[PDB]
Amino acid sequence: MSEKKQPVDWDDDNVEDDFSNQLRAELEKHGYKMETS
Amino acid sequence: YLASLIRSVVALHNLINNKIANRDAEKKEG
Amino acid sequence: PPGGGEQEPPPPPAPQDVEMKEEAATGGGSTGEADGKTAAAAAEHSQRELDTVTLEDIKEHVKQLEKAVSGKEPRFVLRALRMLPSTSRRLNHYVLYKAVQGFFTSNNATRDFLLPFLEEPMDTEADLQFRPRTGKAASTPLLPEVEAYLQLLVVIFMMNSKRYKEAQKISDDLMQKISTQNRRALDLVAAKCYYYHARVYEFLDKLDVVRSFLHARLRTATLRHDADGQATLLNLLLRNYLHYSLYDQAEKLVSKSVFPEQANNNEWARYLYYTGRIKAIQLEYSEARRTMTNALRKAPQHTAVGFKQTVHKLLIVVELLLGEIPDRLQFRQPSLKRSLMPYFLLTQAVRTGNLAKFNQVLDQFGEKFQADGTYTLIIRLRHNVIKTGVRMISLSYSRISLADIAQKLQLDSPEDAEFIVAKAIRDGVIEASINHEKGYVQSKEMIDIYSTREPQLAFHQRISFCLDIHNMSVKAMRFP
Amino acid sequence: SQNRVAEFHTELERLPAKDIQTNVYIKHPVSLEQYLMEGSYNKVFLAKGNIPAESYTFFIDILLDTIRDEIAGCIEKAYEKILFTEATRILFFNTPKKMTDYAKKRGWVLGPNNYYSFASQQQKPEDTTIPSTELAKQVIEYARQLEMIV
Amino acid sequence: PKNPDLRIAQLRFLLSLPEHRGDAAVRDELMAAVRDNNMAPYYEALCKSLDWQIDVDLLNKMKKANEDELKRLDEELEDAEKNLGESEIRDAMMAKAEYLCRIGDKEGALTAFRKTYDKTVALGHRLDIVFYLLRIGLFYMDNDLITRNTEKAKSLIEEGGDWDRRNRLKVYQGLYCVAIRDFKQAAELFLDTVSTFTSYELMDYKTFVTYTVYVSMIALERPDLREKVIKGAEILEVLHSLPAVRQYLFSLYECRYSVFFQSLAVVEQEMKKDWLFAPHYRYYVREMRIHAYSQLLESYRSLTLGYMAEAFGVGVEFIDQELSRFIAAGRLHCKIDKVNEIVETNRPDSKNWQYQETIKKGDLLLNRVQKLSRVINM
Repeated sequence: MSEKKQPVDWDDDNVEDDFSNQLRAELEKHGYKMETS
Repeated sequence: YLASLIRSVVALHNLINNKIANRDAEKKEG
Repeated sequence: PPGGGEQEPPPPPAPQDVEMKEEAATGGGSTGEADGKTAAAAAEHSQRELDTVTLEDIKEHVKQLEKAVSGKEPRFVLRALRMLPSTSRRLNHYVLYKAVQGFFTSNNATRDFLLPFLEEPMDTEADLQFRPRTGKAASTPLLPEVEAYLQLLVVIFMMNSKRYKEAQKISDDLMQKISTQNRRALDLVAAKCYYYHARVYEFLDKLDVVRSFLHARLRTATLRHDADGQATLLNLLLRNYLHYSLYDQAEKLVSKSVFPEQANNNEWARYLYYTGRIKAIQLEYSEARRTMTNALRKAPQHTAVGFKQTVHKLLIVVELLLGEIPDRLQFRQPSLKRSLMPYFLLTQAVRTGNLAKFNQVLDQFGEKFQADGTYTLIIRLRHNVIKTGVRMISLSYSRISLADIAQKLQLDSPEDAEFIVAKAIRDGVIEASINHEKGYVQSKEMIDIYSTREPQLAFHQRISFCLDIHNMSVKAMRFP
Repeated sequence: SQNRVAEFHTELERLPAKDIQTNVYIKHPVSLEQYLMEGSYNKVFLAKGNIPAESYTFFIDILLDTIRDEIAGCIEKAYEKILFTEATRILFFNTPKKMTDYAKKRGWVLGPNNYYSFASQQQKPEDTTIPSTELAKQVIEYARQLEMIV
Repeated sequence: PKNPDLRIAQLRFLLSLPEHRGDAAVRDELMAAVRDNNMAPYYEALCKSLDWQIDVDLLNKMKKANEDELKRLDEELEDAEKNLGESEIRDAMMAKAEYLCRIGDKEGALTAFRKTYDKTVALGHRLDIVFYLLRIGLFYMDNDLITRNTEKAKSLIEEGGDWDRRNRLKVYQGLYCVAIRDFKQAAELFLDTVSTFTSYELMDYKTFVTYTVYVSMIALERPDLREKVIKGAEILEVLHSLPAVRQYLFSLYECRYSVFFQSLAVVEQEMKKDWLFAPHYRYYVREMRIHAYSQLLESYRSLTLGYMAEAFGVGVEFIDQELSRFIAAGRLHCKIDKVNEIVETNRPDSKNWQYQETIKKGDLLLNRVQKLSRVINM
C-alpha cells in the first residue's frame, strides 16, 4: 500500500547500547587514582 | 492464563482447516 | 527500427492476455457475488480491487500504444448485456478488439477521445447490472490520466472525470441499491478523487471545496449504516485539516464520532498516527506515546512502506521529553539514512549536558526539522532537560541531601532545586518525599509486595480477551 | 495569565518566524512561559519590569498572583506543622497581610514558625479484605461464558 | 602455509594505528616484504608508510621470470598431456594460483581458484580449496567472502570425509572472536584443546590458550567454570609457564580484588595491541568490572561503602560514581544511599521473578494470535 507520504528523501558489531567518551581509559584513571592515597 | 489460551489456539486451528477445505471444495467444482 | 520494431513483439503479448483475463475474472466474480450471496462483502472483490490498486497501476504510465490497455475502452464502448446473446457479444467484442490490436492498429485515443470513449461507453445500451464494472472501468482510466506523471493536460481532465464518476455514484446510491451495498467499492473511488484533489491542490488551490463535499459525503453515510465508508472519510478530512493548514487544530478535537470497531487494519494505523499527533501537539504525553507505539506495530509488515519513518521521527521526540529511547537499537537499514543525521545527534546531546552542542545541532538542522513539521523540540525540549537528571537521581539514590543535587545537576543553589524537585513530584515523574527541615530527600516506601490485588486485575483482562477470541472464532465457521 | 496553558501552545502554531527572530511583542509571552516551565521563579519577578508595549499591567498583576498561588499549591503539606519562616523565605511579601488570608481557609498558621491546624496526610485504608461481592460476580461471569454456547 | 604469514597482518595493524610506532615493527616488516617477492601488496602500504626505495625493478624482474617459467611449463604440459580433473595441468595451475595468493593481490588468485574448482571431482581437493579461500578472506577480513564459503564447506562437502574438519572448528571461532558478537560461541567451541597445525593453523599454541581463557571468563563466570578451566590440566600445563594469566584467573576466583584490578589493567593494556581483538577492548573491561561488582555485592544485604573503599581498591567517590553509572543502566541489581553511606541490596523473590516473566511472554503471544486472527477472517 502507498500512502503518498513521499518517504524517499558500517560494522556488524550489533547494538552498542550506550557508550560515552571517557577519554581516559580505565588503566589511566585507576593508575593515577592510586597515587593520591 | 494457562487454560483459556490453549482453548483459543485449538479454535483458530479448526477455523483455518475449515476455510481451507471449504474454499478448496468450491474451486474444485468451478 | 531496431529499437521500436524489435521491441514491439515482446510488449504486445503480455498486456494482450494477462490484463484482459485479469479484469475478465474480476468482473465475472463481481457479477457472481452481486447476483448470489447478497452479503458479498467477504469475496475476492476486495482482493481484486487491492490487486488493481497495487499491480495494474504501476505497469504503465504512457497511453499504452498498440491498443493494449487503451483499447479496452473501444472494446466495451458498445455493450448491451440484456440477454445471453447481448452479454456473449459484448465479451466477443472485447476478444475481437484484443485480436485486432494484436493484428492491426485498433482505436486510439488522442488525449481527447476519452470522453467519447467514456460517453459512448455509458451509451450504446450500457448495462446497469454491472454498475461496479462501470465504476471500475471509469476509475482505472483516472489512474492512467492521474499517474501519467505529467501534470499537463490531464489534471483538469482528471478533475472533470472525477466529478462525473462522483455524480454517477451519487445518483446510483440515491436509489439505495438493495442487498448490494456498492459502498464497499465506492470508498476507494472516494479516496481516488481525493488523490486528484490533492494533485489539484498541488497544481491549484487547496481542498477546501473538497472539504465541504466530503462533509456532505460522510453525512450521507452514518445514517443508513456504515460499511468502510466513514472509516475512510474521517481520516481523509482530518488529513486535509492538517495538510499545510494544520494550524487548524481546535476543531477536530471535537470530532466526537465513534471510530468504527471493525475496520480494515491498514486504516487503523492512519487513525492512530493522527490521534497521536493531535494529542502530543497540545501537551499530553502519557497517552500519546503509548497509542503511537500501538500504531507502529499495528500494520508495519512490508518492505519499507515509508511512513514508519515519520512515526519514528515523532516517537523519538515525543518520548525524549520523558526518559530515554533505545539509543542504538532502532537505527537499522531503512531509516538509518535520515533519522541518524539529526535525531541521533540530538538524543546524544540530550543525555550529555552539552548545551552548546545542542544549539549547534539546532542551528544545523532546523530547516530539516521545520520541513518535517515537528518543530516542537525547541519549544519545549530545550527547556525540559533537567527532568531527565531528576529521573536518574530517582533511579539511583534513595536518600540524598538536596544540597548535593545542585553540585550534581549544576543548579548552583539549593532553594530552586527544592522548587524544581517539588514541581517534578507534583507532575508525577517521581513519587519521592521531602523533609522540609534539613535538606533531606527520601524515596517512597519500598515496593510493598507484588502479589496483593494488583496481579489478578491483569488476569481478568486476559480472560476477557481469550474468551472473546474463542467465541469470535467459533461463530464464523463453515458458512454453507 | 488565566492559566489556560493548554490552549496557549495550540495558538502558537500559526506564527512561523515572527515569534523568534524579531517582533519583541510575541517574544515576551513565550519567554515568560519558558521561564515558568522550569522551576525558575525569581527571574520572572526580576524581569517583570520590562514590557515592550504599553503597561499591560492589568494582566501582569494577575499573572503574578496566579504564579504565587500555584507555587503555594505545589508545596502541598500533609504535616500540619511547618516552620512559617520557610514560607517567609518564599515570595509571600507582607508578614501577616496575606498570611491571614491563607490562614482563614488554608491550613498551618499565619507566620507562627510553629504551624498548627488541620493536616493533609492521606492514608489508603485498604485493610478491608472484602471485595467479595464483586469478585464473586467476576467468577460467576467466567462460568457464564464457559457455557450457554451450544 | 598457503597465506605467506598472518603475522605480517598483525604487524601492519601494529604499525597502522600508532604512527609513533613506525620504528620497531617496520624493521622486520621490510625484511618479510623483500623476502619471497610478495611485492604486489606492499606498494600501497609504502604509499601509506615510509616514502620509497628503489627495488621495484629487481623484484619485478624476478616475479616476472618465475611467472613466465611457470606459464611455459603449464602450457607445455597442457599441450603434451591430455588428462583433465586431478591431472597434471590441475597441479600446475595450483602452483600458479598459490603463487598469486602468496605474492599478488586477491582478485587474480580468487579467479584462478574459481576456474579450478569446477575442474575437480575429488572431495579432498575441494576442502583444500575452500580452506585456501577461508585463509585469504580472513587475511583481509572480507566478511561476505568467508560467510559464503564457510557455509559452502560446512554444508555442501561435510557429509563424507571426516576428522580433517577439526581444522575448521577453530576458524568459525576466529571469526566469532574478531567480531564482538557471540563471545559465548567462541568460548564454547574453543573448549577443545587438541590443536593440530602449530602455526600452519595460524596462531601459536600459547596464544591459543590465552585466547580461550580470555573469552571464557565472560561467557561463564561461576556456573561450573572450575570444572572446565580450573580442572583443565591440559591448559594448566601451559599457563604454568605464563604467570600473568594464572594470576588473573586465580585472582578473580579466590576473591582477591585489588590484585585483580591490577591484573585487569595489564590485560586491557595489552589487548589494545592486537588485530582481531582491538575493536572490542572497551566492551571487555566494562563487562568484567560489572561482573566483579555484582560478584562481591552478592553475599551481603547491607554493605557500607567504606568497606569497598579498601577491600576492593581505593577512592570512595570513585566507587560512588561507578555504582551510580551502572545502577542507572539497569544493572548491579541494588539501591544506594548517600547520607550515611549504606548500599542496600534488593533482589526479587523467586515468585516475583516468575510472575514478571510470564506477564510479558504471555501478552507477546497474545499479540501474535491477535494479528493472526485479524488477517484471516477477511
